[PDB]
Amino acid sequence: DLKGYLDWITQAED
Amino acid sequence: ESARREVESQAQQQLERAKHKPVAFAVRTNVSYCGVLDEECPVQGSGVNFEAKDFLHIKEKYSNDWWIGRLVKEGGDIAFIPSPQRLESIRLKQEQKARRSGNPSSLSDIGNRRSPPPSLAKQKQKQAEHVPPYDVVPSMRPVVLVGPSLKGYEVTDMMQKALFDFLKHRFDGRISITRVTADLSLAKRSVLNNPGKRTIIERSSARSSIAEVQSEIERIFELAKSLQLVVLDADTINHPAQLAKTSLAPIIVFVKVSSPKVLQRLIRSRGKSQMKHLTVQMMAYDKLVQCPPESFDVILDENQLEDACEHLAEYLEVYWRATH
Repeated sequence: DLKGYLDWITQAED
Repeated sequence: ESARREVESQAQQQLERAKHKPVAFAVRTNVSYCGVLDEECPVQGSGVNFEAKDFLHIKEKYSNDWWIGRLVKEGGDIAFIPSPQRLESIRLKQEQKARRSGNPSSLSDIGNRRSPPPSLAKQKQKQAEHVPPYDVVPSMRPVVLVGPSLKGYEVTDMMQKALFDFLKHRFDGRISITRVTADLSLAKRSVLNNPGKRTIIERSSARSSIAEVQSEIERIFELAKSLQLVVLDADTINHPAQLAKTSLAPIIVFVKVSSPKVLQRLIRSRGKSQMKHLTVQMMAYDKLVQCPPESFDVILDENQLEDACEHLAEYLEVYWRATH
């Protein structure tokens, strides 16, 4: 889950 | 009788003339009724089989007892929906077929207490609440993203910003994205006849922000009539029930996490800034996940970027085609 959850949390703003 | 056939033909002939005309307005029905069983419909057999919490689109005007409307469902045909007064007439019809409707019980008491119908036995009484059967809701339901934590912070703003850009790119040239700063959860209709009519009264509610609340609501109404899809980026929404009783009732889109363990490590990857407010972010997810899922319009349980995006894409596309 953290694989697809940490990738969504980064590219959105940064 | 030829008059009934003539009025059937004249009303029917007008039906296809308005088939390709812009939608006038829209309301919401919170009661279950069928427009085909009624014998007072101008056209018999072309009624609407609607249920509680449905949507309709009025386009023209016919009379004070009937209206022309189109169902929000895909493939919606021409149908007749009873007027607010007409629904009241059939509302009294539903509970008048019983043995008694007022105070005088028929418990083996006939011939002694006639009990002529008083004022309390009619619809003019019971004015404590007087919930209107038809509520003026926007023609198109606005789409709002909620969760998984407090709005206006780093966590919630960016995980919703991506979906705004993803929807904007695919719906470019046909969608409008607007962010509202004023509070929207206070969209009430039956508080007073005109709370804070003027800004120079210098009353309790004249100098407050309540006046700014209503001004945005009519803009939402006018933006709804534009026929273009509109989503709201309101930061004043945290619970679906807070913005459920209001007339707008936006589309509540829920983003959920499989376990709090994922959430706890998420802020850990952010930094030292969000750990201080991490205590209230954990509460926000908990107080939102305990709400029953059926209240929320849709759910987003997928974790990937793509499967989370296109899942809502067809839901909005099927709604877009269903309206027209």
